Amino acid sequence: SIMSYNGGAVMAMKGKNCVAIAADRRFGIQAQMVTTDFQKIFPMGDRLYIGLAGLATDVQTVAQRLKFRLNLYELKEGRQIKPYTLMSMVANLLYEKRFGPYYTEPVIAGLDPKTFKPFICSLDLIGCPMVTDDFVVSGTCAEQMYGMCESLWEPNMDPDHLFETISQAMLNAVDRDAVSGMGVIVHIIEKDKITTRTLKARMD
Amino acid sequence: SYDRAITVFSPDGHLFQVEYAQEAVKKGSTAVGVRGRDIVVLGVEKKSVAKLQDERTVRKICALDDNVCMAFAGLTADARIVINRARVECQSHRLTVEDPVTVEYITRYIASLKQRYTQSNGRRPFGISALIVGFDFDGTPRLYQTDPSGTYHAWKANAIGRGAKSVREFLEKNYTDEAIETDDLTIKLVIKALLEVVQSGGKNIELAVMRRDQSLKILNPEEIEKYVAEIEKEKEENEKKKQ
Amino acid sequence: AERGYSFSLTTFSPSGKLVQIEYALAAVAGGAPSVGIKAANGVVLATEKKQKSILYDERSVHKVEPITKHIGLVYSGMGPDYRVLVHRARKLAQQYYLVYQEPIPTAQLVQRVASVMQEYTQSGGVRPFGVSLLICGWNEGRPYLFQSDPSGAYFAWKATAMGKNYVNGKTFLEKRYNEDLELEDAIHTAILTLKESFEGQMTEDNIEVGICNEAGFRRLTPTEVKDYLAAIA
Amino acid sequence: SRRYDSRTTIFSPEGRLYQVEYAMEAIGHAGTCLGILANDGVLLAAERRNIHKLLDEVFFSEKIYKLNEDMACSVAGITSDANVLTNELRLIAQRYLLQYQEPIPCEQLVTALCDIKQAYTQFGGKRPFGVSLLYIGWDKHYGFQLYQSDPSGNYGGWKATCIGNNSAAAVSMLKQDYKEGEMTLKSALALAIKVLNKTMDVSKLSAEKVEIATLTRENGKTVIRVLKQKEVEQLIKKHEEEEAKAEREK
Amino acid sequence: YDRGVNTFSPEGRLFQVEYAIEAIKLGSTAIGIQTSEGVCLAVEKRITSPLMEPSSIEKIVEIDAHIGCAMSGLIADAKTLIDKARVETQNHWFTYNETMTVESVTQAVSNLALQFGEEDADPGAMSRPFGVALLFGGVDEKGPQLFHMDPSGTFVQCDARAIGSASEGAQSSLQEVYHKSMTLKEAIKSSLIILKQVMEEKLNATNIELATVQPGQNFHMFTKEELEEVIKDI
Amino acid sequence: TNRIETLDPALIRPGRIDRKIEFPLPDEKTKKRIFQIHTSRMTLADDVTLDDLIMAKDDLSGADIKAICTEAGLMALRERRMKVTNEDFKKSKENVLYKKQEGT
Amino acid sequence: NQYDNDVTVWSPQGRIHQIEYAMEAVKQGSATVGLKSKTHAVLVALKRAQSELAAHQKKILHVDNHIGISIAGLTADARLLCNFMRQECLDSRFVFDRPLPVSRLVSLIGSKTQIPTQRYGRRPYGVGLLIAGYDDMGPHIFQTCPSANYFDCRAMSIGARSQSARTYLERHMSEFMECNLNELVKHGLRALRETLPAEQDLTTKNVSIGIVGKDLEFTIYDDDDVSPFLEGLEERPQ
Amino acid sequence: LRPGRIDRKIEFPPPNEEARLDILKIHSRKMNLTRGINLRKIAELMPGASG
Amino acid sequence: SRGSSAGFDRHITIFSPEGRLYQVEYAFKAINQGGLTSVAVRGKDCAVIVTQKKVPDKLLDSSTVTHLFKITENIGCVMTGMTADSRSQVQRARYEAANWKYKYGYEIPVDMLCKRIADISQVYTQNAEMRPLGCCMILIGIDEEQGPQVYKCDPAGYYCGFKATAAGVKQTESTSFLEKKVKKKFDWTFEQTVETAITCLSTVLSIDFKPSEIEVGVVTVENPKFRILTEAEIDAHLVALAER
Amino acid sequence: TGYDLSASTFSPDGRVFQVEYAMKAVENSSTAIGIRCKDGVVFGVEKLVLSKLYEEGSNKRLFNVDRHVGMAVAGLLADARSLADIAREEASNFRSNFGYNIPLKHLADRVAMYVHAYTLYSAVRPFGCSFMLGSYSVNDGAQLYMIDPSGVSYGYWGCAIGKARQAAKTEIEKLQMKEMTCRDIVKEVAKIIYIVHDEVKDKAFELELSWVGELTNGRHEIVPKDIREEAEKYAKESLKE
Repeated sequence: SIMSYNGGAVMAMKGKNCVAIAADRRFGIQAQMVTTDFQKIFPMGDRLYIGLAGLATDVQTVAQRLKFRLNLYELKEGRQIKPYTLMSMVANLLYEKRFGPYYTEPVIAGLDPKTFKPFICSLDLIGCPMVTDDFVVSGTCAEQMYGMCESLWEPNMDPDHLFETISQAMLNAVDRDAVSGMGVIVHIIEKDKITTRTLKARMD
Repeated sequence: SYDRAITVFSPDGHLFQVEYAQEAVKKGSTAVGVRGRDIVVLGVEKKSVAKLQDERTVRKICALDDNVCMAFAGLTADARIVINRARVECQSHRLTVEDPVTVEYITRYIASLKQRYTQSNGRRPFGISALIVGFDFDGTPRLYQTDPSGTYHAWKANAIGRGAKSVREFLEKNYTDEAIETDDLTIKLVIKALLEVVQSGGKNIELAVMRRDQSLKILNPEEIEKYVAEIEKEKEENEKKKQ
Repeated sequence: AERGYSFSLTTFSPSGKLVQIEYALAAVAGGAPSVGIKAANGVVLATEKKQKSILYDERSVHKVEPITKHIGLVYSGMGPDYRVLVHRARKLAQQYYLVYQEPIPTAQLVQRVASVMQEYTQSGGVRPFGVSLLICGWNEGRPYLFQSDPSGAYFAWKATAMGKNYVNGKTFLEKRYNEDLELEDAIHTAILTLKESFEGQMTEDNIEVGICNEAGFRRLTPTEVKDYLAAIA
Repeated sequence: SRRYDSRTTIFSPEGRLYQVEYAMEAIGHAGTCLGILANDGVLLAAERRNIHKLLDEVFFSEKIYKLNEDMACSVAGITSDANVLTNELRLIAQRYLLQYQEPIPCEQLVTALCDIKQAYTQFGGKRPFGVSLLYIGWDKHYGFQLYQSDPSGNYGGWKATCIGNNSAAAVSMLKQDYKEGEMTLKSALALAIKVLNKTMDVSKLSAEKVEIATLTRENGKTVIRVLKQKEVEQLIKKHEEEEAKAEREK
Repeated sequence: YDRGVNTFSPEGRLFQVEYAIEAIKLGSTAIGIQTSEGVCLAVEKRITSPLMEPSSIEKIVEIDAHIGCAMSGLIADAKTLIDKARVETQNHWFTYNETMTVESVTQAVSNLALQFGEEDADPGAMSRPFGVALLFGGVDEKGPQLFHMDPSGTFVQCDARAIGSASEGAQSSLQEVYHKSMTLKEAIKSSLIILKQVMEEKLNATNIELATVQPGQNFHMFTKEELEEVIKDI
Repeated sequence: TNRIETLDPALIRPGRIDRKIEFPLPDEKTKKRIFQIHTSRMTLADDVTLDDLIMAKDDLSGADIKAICTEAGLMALRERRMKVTNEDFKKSKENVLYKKQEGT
Repeated sequence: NQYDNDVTVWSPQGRIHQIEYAMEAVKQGSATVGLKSKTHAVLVALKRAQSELAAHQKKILHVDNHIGISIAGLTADARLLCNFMRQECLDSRFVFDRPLPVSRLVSLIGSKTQIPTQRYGRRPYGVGLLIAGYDDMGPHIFQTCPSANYFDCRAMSIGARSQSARTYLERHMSEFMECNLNELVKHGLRALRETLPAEQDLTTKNVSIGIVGKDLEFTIYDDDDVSPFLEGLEERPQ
Repeated sequence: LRPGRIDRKIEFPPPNEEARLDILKIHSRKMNLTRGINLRKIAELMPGASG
Repeated sequence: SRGSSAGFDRHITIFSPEGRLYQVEYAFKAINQGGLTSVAVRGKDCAVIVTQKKVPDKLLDSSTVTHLFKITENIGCVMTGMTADSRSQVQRARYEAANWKYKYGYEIPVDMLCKRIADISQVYTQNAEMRPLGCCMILIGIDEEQGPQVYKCDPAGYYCGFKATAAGVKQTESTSFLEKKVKKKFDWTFEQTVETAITCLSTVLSIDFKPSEIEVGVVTVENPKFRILTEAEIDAHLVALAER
Repeated sequence: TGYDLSASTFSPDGRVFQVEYAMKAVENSSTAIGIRCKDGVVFGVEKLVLSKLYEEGSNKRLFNVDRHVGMAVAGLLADARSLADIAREEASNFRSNFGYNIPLKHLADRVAMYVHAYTLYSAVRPFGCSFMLGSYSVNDGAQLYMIDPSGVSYGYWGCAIGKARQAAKTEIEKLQMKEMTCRDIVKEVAKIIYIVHDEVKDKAFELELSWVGELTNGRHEIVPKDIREEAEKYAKESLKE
């Protein structure tokens, strides 16, 4: 499309009391790589990360115009946001631009502040919600990562096994795509802590 | 909405709203302005400080542009609405004409913003008066004064607001060319004029100078106390002409 | 036809008062008594129904409305102004439910309904609303009881009264309200504190009760109220 | 029509604005609300105007609003109007964040509100907003600040001020005891319990009759916590043990 | 006791407009004399201090290079009219390409004179009549002409008018000293004699503005030097 | 009068009343001559600074000045002394300020 | 006295004061006569000067090539209603390629001056018209008022001391149908000469004549085009 | 209430429990009571409205 | 208190110091200005309206003076008050009814079509810009699941469901006659109801009618169309009530 | 007091005073009568000549609102011509959208409903103008309606409006009219006018008449000159006798 113009990958993955969301880092104008570090993962409160891949402009508008709705909701109401609502809230924001859409596809990783239930989901560029329990992917290498995760996953993993899986699942799916790669970062969220490791990928 | 006529003609042939806004000026604070040859000094009397306020947020001498500063006396609320639109104007003019604003022009626009408000529906007059002060593109000094009516004249010296009828009576006799011949004599002329209408000495007169092609400096309180010592020293060496 | 006035009719007086809201609070105090009692697993909203013959059909109108699956209202004061606020609330709830796919929390709904009533003390050519809403709701595990005033303010209560003789009823409740009640008195004790201001004989079609537990708000059928009116339940 | 027009945006023969002047007197009835600046943070104290046995508390504070991550403010006057001004503030401060992608500076947030309070007094013929606010905040140009806006549309920085019921009596007590510099957040809470105790006519304060919220800087982020009842109850005992030892001169 | 902005007096004419006329009697004095040689406009500045610059006062303004103007009354309200005049004369030059007749400009300015209207208009219309009377003097294809325009929208051609706080007094002394056969040097000297009686302070080179508009020239305001020369003769 | 703006103009028409003297609140140096005039019949303790009590408050009428002088002198009569101390004026000034603040 | 501050209030008596008043604005205006024949309609107006050094304000305003008017009232309002008629007759040339027939023009003035006598805080137009036009029904005169009525006349007069003219015109209304062009204007002048004080007379510097006929597009005469009509005029003895 | 006009403002607050006991003792003496009487208990029974 | 004036408060619709709206307590006095009375009685199969018809002259046509209006085919209603306001509000009912059918596709219940006439009136209360209409609508019509029904909505808004109501000059006197015939209780057949309505109007005014002095609107469950009975049918019930 | 300054103010009585006053401005105008027969409607206006300077038969009070609908007015004449254009405009939008001459029962209810919208607000002034719409069709017969300032319309067999409203309603009550051909009515109308007019309160008058019925084929005209004279001769004879 024109969501290929910049490239990008994101990927969420449920554990059993943890959730891990991983992304590539590479802001490139067609084939030419400009910068090697360009964040596609944003904090949305604690234990809630939205991952936006696709057109690098809307990646930045939609994380700014989504922070503006979120903050104006954690103040007006004292509660802190639920992961199921941050899905419905970012659905409505895309569908607001129905004709002449944004060109991002959100991925939401996160835990329920009041328990620690894990929760992931992706969306279409027009704002359709898709809750899964395996893993959700979006990007230009989507089909690369679907195949790679369908046979590299397990129904329950601990925080050390998850980070093993998604790591070796991102590295191999993003290396088979031209316009992605050059540095993977992985958040992995427990109830306790938020560990964030960068993987050593092929800089070509 | 709210299309009413606030300002209508009296039967006596006045406009009572623009004459009442004249009183909201008189309940203001004194501000003076003398223009030298390389320096223009406007001082506002009363910082209004109560040993608890900051001196950084009570200021009554703002700066529209780089060569243009403005002091006011009236409703602090209204003044901030004018000053804003003035600062916008001062940049809108740099875009469409390369030169910076002259001091006449940013005035004619502050005045013409105040005149339209006394002849439009819904609005009360702006209750401020202003000294616009600055230097042109030729180093010339200028001093303009507006009022709610939306008229403006230049002056050589002038005072607005509270106690301004008295201060104009002191500047008629004291503004000559035996004074304002140096930068030190022009600052001392302003302070000597506010000392006639301040009842707490010199530690109550905020005073800002502008100098040729440099930008607006506000004199910190130490320099003003030094100048107030030279005044009071000079009224004890007038005892050499009484003996 | 017309344009509409543009100038507010609520104005400050030399006192520092907004006389119009002061008066609209006196209309509130003419209205039919209403009590509210937060329990510890439900909220009870009971109200003295209006009638003055046997010709009225006491099931064609309701002073206890449902705003959402988890919200309720009763009011005290002018009956036309109540159908306007019940109808702007039900729409607020539906915009909220249309954007977050989640029933509107009860703290939220009262804070918005209040800002509509605040808009009519500072808008052109209107008078304030002539009612006090008592909003119950049960979200997030808890019960809630609020009350918005024609001013626009709102206060969370643990139990209160409004309308006629709401100073006698707030005293009566002050003693009889000891937390950790069961849901079923708040009904009993509520009905009692309507009786401290009601002259005549209460019946199943003469008061209206609504509860509000985890299962959701619901108006009590006439049969149901007749039983609590054993004055022993 | 013209008969029923109040004409709220028009001058007096004397040179005043009557509606803005009355709105002041409406603020002299709201709860007392004072704020004190320190070097190590800043704190708002306000007395609960409404208290009762049945009345409940659901929210962290009934008078302190958080306008941002870095700023809170307290209101005084017509509570209904206060739910409006605090919602425009929050929306202003996010609209700042949406452009410059920073937290909004403390001073600007106020003036941006005072353009709205000031508009209402000059055209449109609505009654003005009858509210004054204190804004405690933190920014990276001046550190901690405190500010106070009026229904006129005037604001000012302060180092320690008061607004609402018995304001002039508080300020007389602050002029004497407050030091320029030399204020720790421990010392300010001593001054804040002492000043509040003198403008309120109750025999003694209680952890359930006031609300003290501080704003501190810890670790390069801002923290704004509201003291629980235990933390305030300590302060109230240490003030009675300074009145028991303020008779040792006779 | 309040009424509209558009009320008729039971007498028979508009309250406001009858009032705005009184606002003229507060203003400075202007005298315009129409000759065959040109038009002269003389208006006293009326400075109020010695601290004012007797130069930033403008009571004669160019409308174009052949149409002068002199304001008396509330000089603040003229700012809106003058600028409509200019943009009128320019638009007429941008379409028809040729100067504008003096009469047509004054007509186009007078169409705003009655235009206030508390409601049923834009959130931008005037609320009150203009407080100012004008003396458009120009030279076009009819030779010189001088028009007088008051806040009633009624404009009319005059051979010599005076307005302001000496309309009564000066108008009577024009009737005795005016006649068809003048030159421009006789008029400028005639007016400054009338203008010297009706002022309150002595007539300097800093207390009037003179302008002229002549067939063989432009609108040309006399400077502080040239004024010394015609006050010497008096 | 103190409300002059509420008088039927025809009453105060020039030629009916000819001169309208106005009484503005005193200055600061004037406000000091007033506070210096009521204290003249008293004996003040030595720690009394007249200039600290004047500026302490603001917007005083010569009625408020005499009201602070009168109160403090009275505090000295509860103690059976004749030296108004700097503290008699603090209690007083604090009881005329609540007086001005309360009952408004 | 409270029913005089709007057009919007009726009076207990069943009138409207603001509309009555407006019509006093017309009786302040300068006399003017209009009569017709069966081939010509004539507007004779007595201009006025407000000084000795001053010209006289134009009473006859040219509208189209078969319609004149003579105002009497606020002039600022007379040029607001004249621009609207000029605009109505350029709308007809441009759509139908014909002259707008007068009866249907006076019906538009009627629809536009009616409006602001029924909306809040707007006023009636303080000007009365005499409309001399000639189309496919011969000559017409039409008197318009600020009330918004109008009339088809055979010879009308408005303005100040107009009553003196109306009687002169009502005694001679029979003779008008048989006049040649120059004989008609004589009547109009002799009627307009009864509206003056008894001390002064019609000169060439304060009379304005407007003639429209079957073959003659509406013209106007001033100064020395008026002399061929004052010369020959009867003397009016007291 | 112009400061300096009225010259003293005394407040008469409604009796507290202790004052109210004393006020109950001032009128009590006006009628034949009896040996065993506990006015202290009576004043605590009252809420304290007026003298 | 006790009726005081807040200056403006009897000239616009803002609260008095008491806690009332004098402007709406006046608009009720308009209903009685009309001079007509209308009764409405609910049965167990049918609802009846009966209206006094007053033709003042021999000139007025008698078939264009009516107060009974067809709002739908299953909703009649009777208008009492200022005849101008009345017709203005009937026009508005018909509009809502047909707007309802257009948006939801099942013709409107009698319940809701009052609730909307009520809410339009309520706006005229809350703004100062206009007066409230000076009339009072009584709708009748068969509901598909609650039998027949009768609703009456006032100039202020407040509208309610009834078993028997009146409105107009003898609005107090009627409801005292009716409530006696309601606490006794009958079968309320079609002939029962028409009987109770005419005898109530006939005794409270004392007329004892001619078929040309009342118009009778009726709506039965067997046939849910809203008929207005002709003079032939009306007379059958009047001479049956002269026998009994 | 302050119950007459606004149409938006009920009085304590129970009645809007601004509408009352409007109706009294009608009562101070000349008289117009309508009388419907069985095959047409005839209109009659008592137009006073206030000078000999107004042209004869001009500035009528008989409008054509549509090609088969007379409108005869009384009351303040300026507001009348305003209604006559609102009505023409309605009876054009009705032929546009529904494609057939508008039925007079409806054209009335629509022009009344427009007058009524002007008694509600304070921003406007209620019309000072009562007027009758006549009409003939072959599918509806003659119909005659009368509107007033209130905004009330009522079917009529005859009626009158204006300063002799009382005296003229008598003459029509003493007249059979459900049985007379159009041709016979016109004589009656003229005779009624002449009776109800006072030449001791007014100078003289011109008698204006309008068919609309079977004679003209459902159009609306003004009666031809010859039949108008015949109706004036038969009217002087009933005043002689």
